[PDB]
Amino acid sequence: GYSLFQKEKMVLNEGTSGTA
Repeated sequence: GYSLFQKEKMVLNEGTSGTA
C-alpha cells in the first residue's frame, strides 16, 4: 500500500531529511 509504507516516509523527508 502507498498510504502505508510511503505514508510515514513522506513525514521524514519533508521535515528533518530535506529542509527547504
